[PDB]
Amino acid sequence: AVVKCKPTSPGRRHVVKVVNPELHKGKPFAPLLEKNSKSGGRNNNGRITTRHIGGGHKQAYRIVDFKRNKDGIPAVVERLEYDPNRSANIALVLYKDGERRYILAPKGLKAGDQIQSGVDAAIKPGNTLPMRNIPVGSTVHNVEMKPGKGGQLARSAGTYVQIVARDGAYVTLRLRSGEMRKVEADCRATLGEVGNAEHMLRVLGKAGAARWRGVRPTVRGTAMNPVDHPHGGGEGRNFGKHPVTPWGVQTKGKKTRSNKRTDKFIVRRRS
Amino acid sequence: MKRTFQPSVLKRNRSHGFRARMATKNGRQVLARRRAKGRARLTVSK
RNA sequence: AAUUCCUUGUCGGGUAAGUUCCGACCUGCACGAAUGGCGUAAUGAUGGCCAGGCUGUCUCCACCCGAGACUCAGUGAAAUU
RNA sequence: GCUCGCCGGAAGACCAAGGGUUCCUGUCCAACGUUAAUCGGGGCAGGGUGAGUCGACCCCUAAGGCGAGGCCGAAAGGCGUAGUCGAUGGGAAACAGGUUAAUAUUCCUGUACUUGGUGUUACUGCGAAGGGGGGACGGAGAAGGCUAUGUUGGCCGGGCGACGGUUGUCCCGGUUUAAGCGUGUAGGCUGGUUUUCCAGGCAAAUCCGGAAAAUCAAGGCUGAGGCGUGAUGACGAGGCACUACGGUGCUGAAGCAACAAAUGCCCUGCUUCCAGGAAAAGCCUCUAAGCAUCAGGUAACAUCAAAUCGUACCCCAAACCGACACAGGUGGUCAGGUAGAGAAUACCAAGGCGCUUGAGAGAACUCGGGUGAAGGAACUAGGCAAAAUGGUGCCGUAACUUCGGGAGAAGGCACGCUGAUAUGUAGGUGAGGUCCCUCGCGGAUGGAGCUGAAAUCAGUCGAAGAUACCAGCUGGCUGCAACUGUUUAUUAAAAACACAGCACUGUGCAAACACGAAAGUGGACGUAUACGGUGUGACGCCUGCCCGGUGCCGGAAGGUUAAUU
RNA sequence: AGGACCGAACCGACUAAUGUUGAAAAAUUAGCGGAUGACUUGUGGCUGGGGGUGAAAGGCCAAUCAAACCGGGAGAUAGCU
Repeated sequence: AVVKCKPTSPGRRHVVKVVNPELHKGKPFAPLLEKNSKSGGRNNNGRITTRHIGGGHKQAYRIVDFKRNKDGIPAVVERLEYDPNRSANIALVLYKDGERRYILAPKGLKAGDQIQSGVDAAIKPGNTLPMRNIPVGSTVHNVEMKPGKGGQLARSAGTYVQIVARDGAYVTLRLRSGEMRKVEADCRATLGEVGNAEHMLRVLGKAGAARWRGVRPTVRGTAMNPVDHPHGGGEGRNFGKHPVTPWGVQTKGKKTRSNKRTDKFIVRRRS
Repeated sequence: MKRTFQPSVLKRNRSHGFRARMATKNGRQVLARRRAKGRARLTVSK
């Protein structure tokens, strides 16, 4: 549910929160936790390779099961948990043999729900099957690009993909970006959609909220000097040149895809 | 007013110590130059 | 007008007297809509203007309490030439 | 030595970092000390640092460093696996008293504790470079129970007053005692026990996880403080023989209660929030390969061992960083009294200091302050500076507004002391007694004693009662930026930069992009509700016309066109 | 509850005076801003010169920055003093 904070002070006037009472109000499952040290956008050379990264709250990594290869063993959802490493929520599931695992939380999955994976699994939300056995035209998420590699597509808060066609050993999918992509008809997918659709309705409301996320301020570039940025300076606000990144690329419509290795699984790139 | 030199023995040895100089080819050349000049104190070790 | 050269534009308000300030007029030298336009409560060691209180800021300075300046003993520099 | 003055959330006390003999004693005064110097952090000589428990070393790991093979690179070399290093973090154990000119939780006295080796005895499933548990963790807030500590009374010792009074509701001082061991309380958390079974924990497992039955409600874990013991001791104000008037033996009374109370402890708790909060070992368990009249394991007793290095002194400063015995800078710990909301402020305690030139004089002028007739911004670029306002309670408070604000708007009234209500009230604390009980650090009743606001009424002193220090000037119009923030260390703090929000655009994951001759790394252990770039800059109402030029995105006929042949 | 309010420590540096061969190669005195946070601080670590870092001033990178410091080419060159 989206809740608007009352304007008791500047910085709270425009804050909009996303409150989900179903989330577990306790510590996470310790056995599935790992250390996650921040980098500040610096690589092994010590140089800043990605700007605007630094600070933020300390976080611990949750080992999420993106493969879902535990076939034939039913599992029951124990609770939903908050994951600081991703926009979507996660669910702790207990299998019949006594093993526990973390999975992405679908739209309408709650505590006590039953899920299963495999070729013979039922067509229900939260169930993972090879896309060969999934009926065409259904909505799935956490799709595998290669068989047995782990889900890679449609993992965000409220994303999903639709199976459009299945001609031979491939299935055509419509990704959230609108691209029409085809992948092998042996990659696993999970029925339903990732459930956090309200995630996009939040409003940070102040500069400090962005800093909590580890995002550092962005300096435009027209406010710098010529030695620093192509947009340079000038007496006042001039900007008499075509928009360009640092390092000198147009970045106002110029395409940068130059892979060409596949260039065969794309049909309707987008727009 | 805080001045440039803030002593720290551990940092002094790690930056200019004898073992730090020996750790790199360029550092070993520093010792060779100082030995040729006849310096009494080769490094800041003590 | 943080933009108006002519210019202290013209009219009104405030003052005994207002090149600043506020409100209108439009002949916009040379405003104008995300290098955004026009408004806007709150906020500001931010720019401009007007009141009450307050006063040595001033008319116009007077006296007083301390540290130097002045004299004695000891120590004893500097720029420049 | 007697006075005076200053600091007292330090200008006192104890450390780290850093320094390295500056520490104590004797001796010297050339140089050093901004003067003299008998003195000194100065010269010279001698002396001084005592640890199984404090710290380091050591075991363990974070960021990160190095890195056998390996991958990559003209050479040099780069990255990185297994590993190995790396505290600012985790990991066994000592307290009080006494003592030196200079060291002490290190020496002495008293009383304790921890981890290992070996041996004896009794009883025995032991075994890891593997599994599980544990270690193990955020912000804010709220109380309740306590202690450090303070105040008063009682008790003990002493005192009877340089000037009126002072045998009393009078004055001064003391009234201290640890770790350890036993007890397991305020309070926090969790339902226990037994049996059977299983696709999980790389194999195994009696352990962890899961499932199904039976049987009981009391089981366990954690836990400040208090009490007992430690202690027939130690300490103890003051006396008494020695007393080079520098000081040592012996002796040494009281040593209780109430109240108040922390920012410390219970609390790594509890409640709540979103931004969702290290690792590894020690430790506790589980078995595998193995070993079984062995070896090993648990317990008792005895015995042995616990090495090595640091330990002086300064440490908000004359000893460290600033060329100086320099109005500078420097992290942690301790936190008394009166007033006070307070670690502000004023005066004091313990303790420490008067800052290494003085002596006179009482001109101009400069610096730092006090007061001022009448006028009150006439000063000036400008109310610069100065003056002024200043506390608590109650009454009262406009336009405008995003309904929160504006607002402490503005403005007004009351404040001391004494008595009474009430020989000290409301409230807080709580003894004895009585009763109950699973007879305990228990529960109920009970109210002694102690502590103690605020208000009303009456009286009373001064020019003035928030009297000192301390402690908002207020209101009206308007430009700019929404706001809190950031910035030219050392002439610019702003209207500049950030900002939440908005838009365009790129990016299908071996992502775009960035650092790299490369390997590779960041992006991201993320996956289009994501990430990069660009412009705009809360919010409200809105964002019109132009694609000729430049750029970008598509197009497919024709023209032109490189190497090559 | 709060990049909430008043206000010490703590972190800053808006105004004035003094100082300017200073006590100090940027400080002192009286006022002033923030003061639960985009806060502040100790220890250690990483980024290296056409490079780093930069809430962006051409700021900062050992009192030095429109290209640090040290050594070398080097007795660079100087139609100029």
